[PDB]
Amino acid sequence: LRYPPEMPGAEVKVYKKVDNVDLKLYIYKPADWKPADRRSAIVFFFGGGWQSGSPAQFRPQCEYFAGRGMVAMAADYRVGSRHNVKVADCVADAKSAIRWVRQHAAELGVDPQKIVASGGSAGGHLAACTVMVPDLEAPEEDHTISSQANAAILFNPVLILSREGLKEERLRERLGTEPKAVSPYHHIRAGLPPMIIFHGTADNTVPFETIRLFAEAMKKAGNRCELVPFEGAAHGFFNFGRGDNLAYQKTLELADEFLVEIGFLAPK
Repeated sequence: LRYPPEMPGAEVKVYKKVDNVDLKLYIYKPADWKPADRRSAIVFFFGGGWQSGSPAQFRPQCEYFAGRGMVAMAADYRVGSRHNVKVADCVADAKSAIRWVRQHAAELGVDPQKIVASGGSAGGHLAACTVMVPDLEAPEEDHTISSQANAAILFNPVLILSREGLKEERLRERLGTEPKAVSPYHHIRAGLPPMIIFHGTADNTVPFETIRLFAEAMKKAGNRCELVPFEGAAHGFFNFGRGDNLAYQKTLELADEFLVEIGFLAPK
């Protein structure tokens, strides 16, 4: 991956101006697109530990889902190696992206109620923050337009950020807030949007146990929260180019059937 990314064929829209930085959405429209459609949308957040990464990471997935009838985009967001930000600022950026898409749903040809948030690792964390973590919103935006996504597709996300529980200072200094405030696990509750999670059993960056604990506690609250374990796979397994795209093709396959499952996508 490179940054700045190369995104051929994508339409470029600035969704947020902050610190004189113009944060961009790379939008991939389907074939039979008109401003009057009400298609589902998916917004991808790249990974890279809230410090690096590139919107090009999920460009392959955008092209796939746009070919399947969605308005697919990859969001840029501020990161530590480029901008003076902490994790809490990254969350505000991800929320701005969802709010912007909903605010512009009419011109995007999008159903404001079928907006999916998605991401890998740190960007999987952000996507989950847009469905279940409160506040951390850009203070000058219209809070009467909801920043909450309607579904989430998570690729080995980080879901537990605070040790407030059973079983360090470097982390608290890159968070920009109390650890619980940026931790999806400590905001599990009933009535949350549906979601599907792809995680590796041998993940040594984000332990699989932290995700299975999240998913179980999410089911006892009545939410749709499906784990798809990938046996022996490690952090990053899903990415286009890993092995020979067996995980990439299967994650796309199980994500497609999940969007059909909740009604955001039409059968083939």
